[PDB]
Amino acid sequence: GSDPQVLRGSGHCKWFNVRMGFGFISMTSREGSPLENPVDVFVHQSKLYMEGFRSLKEGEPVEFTFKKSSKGFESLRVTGPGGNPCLGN
DNA sequence: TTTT
Repeated sequence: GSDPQVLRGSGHCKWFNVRMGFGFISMTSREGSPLENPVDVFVHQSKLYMEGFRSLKEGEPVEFTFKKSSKGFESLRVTGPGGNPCLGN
């Protein structure tokens, strides 16, 4: 019934490195409110909603769930706008 | 699997 640290956010891919299997999202809104200061959120390839090889393209818009982690923040599931598949490279 |  509860998972209180899990929040919803939106933004765009800051960078993504397919050799390393991760990148960052620049989060520009959370919990339905735009942010005065964008926040980087780590994104691992395993979290990307899409078929085939998983990546994010620099600048593509994303919606996601995330949670604070030991090293920063962590994306938990990442989609395009409206829950459609991410585009990637 | 935490910086670009």
